[PDB]
Amino acid sequence: NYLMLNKSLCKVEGWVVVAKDNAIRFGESEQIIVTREPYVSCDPLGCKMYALHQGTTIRNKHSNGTIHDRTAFRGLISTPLGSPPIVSNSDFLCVGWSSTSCHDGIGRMTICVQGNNDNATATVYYDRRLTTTIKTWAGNILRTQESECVCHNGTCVVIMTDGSASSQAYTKVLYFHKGLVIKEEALKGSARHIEECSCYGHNSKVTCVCRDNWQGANRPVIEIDMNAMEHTSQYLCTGVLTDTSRPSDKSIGDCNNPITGSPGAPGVKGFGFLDSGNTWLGRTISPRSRSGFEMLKIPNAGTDPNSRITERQEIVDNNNWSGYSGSFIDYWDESSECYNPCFYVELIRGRPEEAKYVWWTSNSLVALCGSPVPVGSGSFPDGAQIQYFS
Amino acid sequence: NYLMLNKSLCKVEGWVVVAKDNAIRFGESEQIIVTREPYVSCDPLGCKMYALHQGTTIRNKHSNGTIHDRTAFRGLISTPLGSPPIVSNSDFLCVGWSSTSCHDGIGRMTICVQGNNDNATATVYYDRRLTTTIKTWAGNILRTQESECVCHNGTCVVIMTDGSASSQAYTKVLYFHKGLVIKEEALKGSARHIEECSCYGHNSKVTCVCRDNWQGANRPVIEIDMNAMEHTSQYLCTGVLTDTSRPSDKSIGDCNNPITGSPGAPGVKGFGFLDSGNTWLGRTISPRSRSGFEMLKIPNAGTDPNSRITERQEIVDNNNWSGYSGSFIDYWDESSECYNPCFYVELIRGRPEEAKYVWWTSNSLVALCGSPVPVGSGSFPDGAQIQYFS
Amino acid sequence: NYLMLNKSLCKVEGWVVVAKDNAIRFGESEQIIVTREPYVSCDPLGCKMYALHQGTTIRNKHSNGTIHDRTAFRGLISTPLGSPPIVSNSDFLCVGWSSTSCHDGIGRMTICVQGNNDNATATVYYDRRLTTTIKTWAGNILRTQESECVCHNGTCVVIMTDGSASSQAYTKVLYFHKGLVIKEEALKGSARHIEECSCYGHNSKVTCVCRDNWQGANRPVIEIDMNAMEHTSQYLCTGVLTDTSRPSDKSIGDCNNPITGSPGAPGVKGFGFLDSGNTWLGRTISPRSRSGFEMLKIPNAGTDPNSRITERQEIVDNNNWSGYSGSFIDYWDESSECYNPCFYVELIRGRPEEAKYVWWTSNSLVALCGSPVPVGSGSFPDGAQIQYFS
Amino acid sequence: NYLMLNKSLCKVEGWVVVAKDNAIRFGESEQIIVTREPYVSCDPLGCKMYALHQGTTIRNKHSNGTIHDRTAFRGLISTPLGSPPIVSNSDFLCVGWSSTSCHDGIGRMTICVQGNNDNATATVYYDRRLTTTIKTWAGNILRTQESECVCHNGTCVVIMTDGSASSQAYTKVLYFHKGLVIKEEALKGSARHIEECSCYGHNSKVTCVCRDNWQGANRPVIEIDMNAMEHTSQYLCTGVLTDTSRPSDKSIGDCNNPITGSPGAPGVKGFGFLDSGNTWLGRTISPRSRSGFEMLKIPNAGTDPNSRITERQEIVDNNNWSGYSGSFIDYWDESSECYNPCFYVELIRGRPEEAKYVWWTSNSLVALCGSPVPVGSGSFPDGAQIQYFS
Ligand SMILES: *[C@@H]1O[C@H](CO)[C@@H](O[C@@H]2O[C@H](CO)[C@@H](O[C@@H]3O[C@H](CO)[C@@H](O)[C@H](O)[C@@H]3O)[C@H](O)[C@H]2NC(C)=O)[C@H](O)[C@H]1NC(C)=O
Ligand SMILES: *[C@@H]1O[C@H](CO)[C@@H](O[C@@H]2O[C@H](CO)[C@@H](O[C@@H]3O[C@H](CO)[C@@H](O)[C@H](O)[C@@H]3O)[C@H](O)[C@H]2NC(C)=O)[C@H](O)[C@H]1NC(C)=O
Ligand SMILES: *[C@@H]1O[C@H](CO)[C@@H](O[C@@H]2O[C@H](CO)[C@@H](O[C@@H]3O[C@H](CO)[C@@H](O)[C@H](O)[C@@H]3O)[C@H](O)[C@H]2NC(C)=O)[C@H](O)[C@H]1NC(C)=O
Ligand SMILES: *[C@@H]1O[C@H](CO)[C@@H](O[C@@H]2O[C@H](CO)[C@@H](O[C@@H]3O[C@H](CO)[C@@H](O)[C@H](O)[C@@H]3O)[C@H](O)[C@H]2NC(C)=O)[C@H](O)[C@H]1NC(C)=O
Ligand SMILES: *[C@@H]1O[C@H](CO)[C@@H](O[C@@H]2O[C@H](CO)[C@@H](O)[C@H](O)[C@H]2NC(C)=O)[C@H](O)[C@H]1NC(C)=O
Ligand SMILES: *[C@@H]1O[C@H](CO)[C@@H](O[C@@H]2O[C@H](CO)[C@@H](O)[C@H](O)[C@H]2NC(C)=O)[C@H](O)[C@H]1NC(C)=O
Ligand SMILES: *[C@@H]1O[C@H](CO)[C@@H](O[C@@H]2O[C@H](CO)[C@@H](O)[C@H](O)[C@H]2NC(C)=O)[C@H](O)[C@H]1NC(C)=O
Ligand SMILES: *[C@@H]1O[C@H](CO)[C@@H](O[C@@H]2O[C@H](CO)[C@@H](O)[C@H](O)[C@H]2NC(C)=O)[C@H](O)[C@H]1NC(C)=O
Ligand SMILES: *[C@@H]1O[C@H](CO)[C@@H](O)[C@H](O)[C@H]1NC(C)=O
Ligand SMILES: *[C@@H]1O[C@H](CO)[C@@H](O)[C@H](O)[C@H]1NC(C)=O
Ligand SMILES: *[C@@H]1O[C@H](CO)[C@@H](O)[C@H](O)[C@H]1NC(C)=O
Ligand SMILES: *[C@@H]1O[C@H](CO)[C@@H](O)[C@H](O)[C@H]1NC(C)=O
Ligand SMILES: [Ca+2]
Ligand SMILES: [Ca+2]
Ligand SMILES: [Ca+2]
Ligand SMILES: [Ca+2]
Repeated sequence: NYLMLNKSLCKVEGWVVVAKDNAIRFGESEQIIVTREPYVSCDPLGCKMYALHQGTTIRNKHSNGTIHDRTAFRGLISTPLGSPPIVSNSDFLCVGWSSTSCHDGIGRMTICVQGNNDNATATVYYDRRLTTTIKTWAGNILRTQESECVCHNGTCVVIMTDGSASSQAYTKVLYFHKGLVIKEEALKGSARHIEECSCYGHNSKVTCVCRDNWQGANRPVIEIDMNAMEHTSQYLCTGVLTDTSRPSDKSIGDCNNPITGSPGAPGVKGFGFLDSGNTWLGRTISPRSRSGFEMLKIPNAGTDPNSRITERQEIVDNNNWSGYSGSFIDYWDESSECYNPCFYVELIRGRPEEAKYVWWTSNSLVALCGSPVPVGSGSFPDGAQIQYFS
Repeated sequence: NYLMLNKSLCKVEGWVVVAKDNAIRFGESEQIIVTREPYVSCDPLGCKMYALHQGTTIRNKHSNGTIHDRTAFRGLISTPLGSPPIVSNSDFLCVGWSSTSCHDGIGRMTICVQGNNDNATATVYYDRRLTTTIKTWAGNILRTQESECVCHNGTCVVIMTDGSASSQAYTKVLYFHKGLVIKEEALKGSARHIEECSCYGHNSKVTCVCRDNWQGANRPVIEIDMNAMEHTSQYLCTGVLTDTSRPSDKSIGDCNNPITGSPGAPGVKGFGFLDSGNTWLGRTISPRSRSGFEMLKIPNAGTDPNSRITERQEIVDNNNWSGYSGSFIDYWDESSECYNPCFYVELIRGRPEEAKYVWWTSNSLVALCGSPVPVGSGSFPDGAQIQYFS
Repeated sequence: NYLMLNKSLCKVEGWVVVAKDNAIRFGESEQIIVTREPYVSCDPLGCKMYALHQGTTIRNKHSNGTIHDRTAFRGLISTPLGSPPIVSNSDFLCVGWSSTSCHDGIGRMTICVQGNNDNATATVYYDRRLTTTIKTWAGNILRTQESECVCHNGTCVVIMTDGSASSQAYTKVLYFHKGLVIKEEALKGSARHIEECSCYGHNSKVTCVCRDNWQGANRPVIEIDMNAMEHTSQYLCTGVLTDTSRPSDKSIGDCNNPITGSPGAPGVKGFGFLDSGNTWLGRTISPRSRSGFEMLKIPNAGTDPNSRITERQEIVDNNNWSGYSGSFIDYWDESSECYNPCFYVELIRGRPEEAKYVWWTSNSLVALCGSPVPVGSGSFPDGAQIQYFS
Repeated sequence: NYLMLNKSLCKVEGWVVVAKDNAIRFGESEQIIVTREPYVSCDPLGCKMYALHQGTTIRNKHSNGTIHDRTAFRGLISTPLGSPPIVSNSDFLCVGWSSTSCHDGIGRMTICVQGNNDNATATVYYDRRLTTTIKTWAGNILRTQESECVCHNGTCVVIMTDGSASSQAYTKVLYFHKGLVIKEEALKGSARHIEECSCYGHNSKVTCVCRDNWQGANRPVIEIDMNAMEHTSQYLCTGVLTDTSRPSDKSIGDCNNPITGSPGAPGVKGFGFLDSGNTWLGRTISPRSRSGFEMLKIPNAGTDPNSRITERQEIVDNNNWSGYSGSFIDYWDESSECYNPCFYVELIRGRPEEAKYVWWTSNSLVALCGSPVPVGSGSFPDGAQIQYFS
């Protein structure tokens, strides 16, 4: 029962919300675990939310200082999709401050990167048993996707990066079988820098839309052949820029070089589904800040430098905070002939953006799946009144 | 193992309480989720309470404002029947502000209606996977039963309404198979307006007792043939009025036209079991307010304009608040030769009725099943001391 | 896989603690459910604690007034044995203020008595489905064991009582199959009054040690043949008195008449294991108050008027509160050739006895099983500091 | 499916963290159970943390006085590995103040020692059913490992001790089958005193590294043949001392006699893996206090008096508290050809060491597994700010 990527993406005309944990709202009183860098991953038995906890809850004095990204008190938890995370409903999967996870159809592989910045090590699990470790190869924050990896025929592909965040680093494409590395490739192609890939599978291939944190306001793309276990990379061709921060959209994009001009923040994790006319990219509404979120239908964004937005759907309005976003698919819906594209938006509350109200930072989550038919509208922000926490 | 509606209703002489969550009482200190519009639905593995949460608990500053019916922070939860809802024991099923759910004997279908009032969309799930979406067709609050739907031979029937609440609207009878629409019927019959149907199955048919929110203090009834997948509608014939608000009972009712005179509130969700002499209707004791609850045995209420109350059983006394009520049956009790009629009463505490004490509104729940033999008596109100919350 | 009572009691030389929930201690801060009248019942999959909740937790303003025995906000919960009861780990089984439960080897039967004092009704469940109801027959607090019933060859025997607590009442011995009454017997024998029987099975028979609340400080005994479904009753023969309150022990007891002289309280639920020389009775250390608890080995207590205490084991010292006590056995330990006698002690804290400290009453629990070999010693009281709650 | 110890230890070059419950941090607000003497034990279905609870949570007035080691309110809980212990996720296994537990591949055996110091009794369970009891044989605190026992071919070996803590006591090696004692051996060999053995299995043998609390700063070792069910004992040969407190390391150790000079505390539970060149011992960084923790690779520490540290890995820095430590292995990882050595460190917060801040004592936990390949670095202390609790 190894998953075989034998389906194409469903056509998508709009997006509906399938889950929203309202974690910060509940967290005003209930013991909600402080998290960030969340994602969603499915398997034959259902779907779960994944997130890096901070070893504390929100209404807890230890929530002070949770703006920090790497501590010894972080780890990966999974909780039932739609539920906010508390101790009672959360599985503590591994220890670390960077992660990915995916199910090959038989067992789940999970990865936590832990340790000091200059001497970190990835811990790899298969079926909840430690199977391998991978030491840092560049000596500067070994790190991975912060969203689910993708499997085919027993092999799961994972993108990892080690080295400087602001200049040339060392990215590797890793192929796993039962939590053991069976092949590695140093990054190839024209992508200058790779961070936090959001991946999805389709017809024996995996496509990753990533984050250039060095030079690019256009997102790098990695293309993987899962039968040959080979990859290449480039940038999205469209002049419509989907990283944050970003300059204004160009009439003509660049398939092979990063587009510079990024006023402030070097990047944010994002995603995209590349399928000719059925192509959709996500992006924060603000080109400066992690606020708002919109889905853009941009036909041939992955092949056409002159491609343009043809449809748009607001998910979170610009008066509300967003954050990371990534792709996921239920690959085990045997009742559908295609893979329905889904995604999540991390809704970051607290610091740095709300530093005058609270001393913590944490997120809630909203998850969306595609519809082949025109749907309605609505905005789905975090929903908490931050002043309640002050 | 598709459910076949091959049984008649059990004879009922009285009602006993099978579950009572005492949610508001517990909610004085424990983290009870704020809910409204609850119901009960069973399947081969047991029965669960369903309810629309408000994305907060009661002892939480976000409980302020929960009188509101439609927000982006609402969704459907199921919790074990008899237990009050907390995060730890609640399944967050979908996002939205109107719902129904039912099990066909193999998989459960659930529906959440979400989005803005003028552009809402129903999200339909089967076995917890998103299967279809249904966009608003009238552009005014697409909405459904707020109690369980009913299945037969793999097909589940759902009543939905879109349009004005106070005048003519557009009601459709929807037939689902594995969460896919296989047939739709625009409302037929003499029912002028349809809201919040409470349905039950019997001998390959489904009977729905609904809420006219436009003109009628007498409840509309929908009759469905589940083999032919056709319906018609009318009103209850009895002059005994079971909506709220309502004028006094008439000596002669009207099978085909609504009975007007409703002093205040246009309606409340209610239910009834129509079975000749074995006919029972529920109603609030007050004809003005959602307070008290009584079961009335009214022989041939569905066929006889001159039908009268012959027996009565107080469930909640008139000094205590009630609310919505609806039907449910355990269709998988293979040890009984008949379907035993059951129902729930929503026990609404807080606003608007207790606005001087608290800023929230939420409910607890009591559930009753029939007995073929004379039973005892007792009143089962919410039980909380509202001033404890002030 | 119906349970067959085909084993004799194990020999018992001493008692060891197998579970202690420390519910009141935990309840100083955690949301522990207010309970009383607890017991323990096993089945093929494990053992659980059962108790009548009060529809509130201890650190909750609704805990005020929980000295009351019968409200509409009570019900039966089961929780894993050894754990204190909270919402997250508790199964809410039925609604009512008196109960019993037992597993026949295939399904569990449970009973809750609910309603007003003058018009109460027992709700009977089998495999969590409502199967029958039993209306009051005497019109004064229909009531049952408050500990587990016992099954043999698909038939479960239950002792119930209806009528005056202080004079002649109407006790019936009920035989159930799959939650349906298949035989009833009005009380027979010389037992004058029967309350709260503690029963256990052995070699196709069930023995119940009960509570005379009218005249007797000696405990009535009911003897049942489970194949013939017939019973008789008498009193324990020993002059050692095991009810509370009680006068001093007599040198000669009375097998057929109650022994009077009870200074204050008319009775307390208790238990005993009758097995010739292997005979053990439990009793509060105080003959006036529900404080302390001791196990007494009294050879032939059930047949010999001159029988005497030969061994003693303190379970709870006299400086600590006890309460109800009852029997249970793991009838599904296929690895043992005999049935090992077990029991529980209800450890009542709060009112009336601690009325100057707190406004509530609730219990914790300690459970003991026998050992055929001499064991050690230790006292196992509730353990809470009541002043912490003031 | 009885476990057969048919594998050797994996080679270990370094250690990675597989779990960290952050219990004290969470316990600032969430209802974390007060514990001490924790360990980890696995079985075919996963791994769980085990610990002796104190019958209270941290933010509970009953946490005052939890420095005490033996009360009637202690017991064993198991919780999912990686999670901090709360009531909702914890299994209350038995009552007592000393314990061990292990799975034979078919059922789990667990042991709790309970009762008064001069008359204690071990309660033995198999598959959660009480199977045997073992009365004290020396009359002074009957006690056992405080970490998992080890099974082979249906037989599980347990080390127990009864008598004086500061002079000659009576240690027995117990062999269990399905929770029944099938063989016992009085301690043999040159080990003068035995406390709190940390055991692991390999090639039909079990090796225990223990605690001499009488004379030795070098740790006693017990060697068991699981087929013959015979043992012997000695000391570690290395002059590198791994108990606490301890004098400085000697150039030459003693395989057969304890090394004295211990300035203060008579001992702490510790562990070691003895495998020639692949030999690793754990130890607190401080030779006086339970602070810090390091793993030392000491080739032939078990056979060579002149053996020396060749590699070192800091787990918890010396500015942070540690405590007990013990071994565990996942014996059911059929995908690995060897048994991977794992261990846990008890991270004790509160009294006596932090008596000026808080009135309680409790621990959090960190668990490590070996890697055959060089790994990174990082310190994993408890992480709580003790002043938050004051
Ligand atoms: C959350 O944590 C931060 C950081 O610990 C807390 O802010 C800090 O508050 C302390 C006072 O308790 C400040 O200490 C002072 O620092 C100055 C130098 O800046 C020194 O001269 C004083 O003698 C004193 O030690 C500290 O500056 C301040 N840190 C920052 C970055 O502002 C904060 O109070 C915590 N929040 C809560 C709710 O506890
Ligand atoms: C629950 O939410 C309601 C609504 O926010 C709270 O009531 C509101 O309280 C604020 C004061 O904090 C009032 O604001 C004032 O409004 C007047 C105009 O009406 C303006 O002139 C003042 O300068 C001030 O802004 C507001 O009127 C009031 N709203 C209503 C409808 O009464 C309520 O306090 C909240 N409850 C709790 C317990 O927090
Ligand atoms: C727990 O509940 C009891 C009962 O409600 C509370 O005791 C009661 O306290 C009220 C005051 O709030 C007393 O009311 C007074 O009654 C006298 C007549 O006795 C009347 O003349 C006064 O005008 C006033 O209404 C009431 O007597 C008293 N009941 C008893 C039996 O003492 C108690 O305060 C509650 N505990 C907590 C912690 O809230
Ligand atoms: C945690 O428990 C300890 C022990 O009960 C508490 O410390 C104790 O505090 C009481 C006062 O409430 C002290 O009682 C006094 O004892 C002296 C003799 O030493 C006597 O002359 C006085 O009349 C009074 O009874 C007691 O000494 C003290 N015990 C110790 C060992 O210091 C402590 O307060 C508790 N912590 C909390 C937060 O409640
Ligand atoms: C899916 O994976 C299996 C296992 O690797 C592949 O089967 C192997 O194919 C290689 C050639 O590439 C053979 O040398 C092996 O003998 C095969 N192993 C087994 C167990 O049959 C299979 O080809 C893969 N599928 C695809 C489409 O590449
Ligand atoms: C229950 O549902 C099944 C599936 O639709 C029905 O069987 C079908 O009947 C139609 C005619 O109405 C045939 O054309 C199909 O070939 C049948 N399908 C199968 C798979 O047999 C069945 O008739 C329904 N039962 C009732 C009483 O209507
Ligand atoms: C256990 O219960 C079964 C079911 O009642 C008993 O079997 C029945 O015995 C009666 C006579 O007493 C027969 O008339 C029935 O035909 C039997 N039923 C079946 C299904 O075989 C059985 O005898 C009981 N065991 C004991 C020891 O009394
Ligand atoms: C594993 O345990 C079994 C059960 O004790 C051993 O099999 C027994 O061996 C003894 C001799 O030592 C025989 O007398 C018994 O007849 C055997 N019992 C069974 C059920 O076969 C087995 O030898 C043990 N394995 C090892 C390696 O010692
Ligand atoms: C409903 O929302 C969609 C966005 O999903 C939008 O394109 C459409 O125009 C809206 N329909 C109406 C009638 O406003
Ligand atoms: C018991 O209650 C029922 C209602 O279910 C009522 O009809 C009946 O008269 C009552 N019986 C008595 C004796 O009061
Ligand atoms: C141990 O306790 C038992 C009670 O179970 C008692 O009978 C026995 O005398 C005690 N033994 C000692 C040595 O005190
Ligand atoms: C990484 O940590 C290990 C300890 O596990 C240490 O031996 C090694 O020298 C470190 N590597 C670097 C590059 O600091
Ligand atoms: Ca960038
Ligand atoms: Ca109406
Ligand atoms: Ca009596
Ligand atoms: Ca020592």
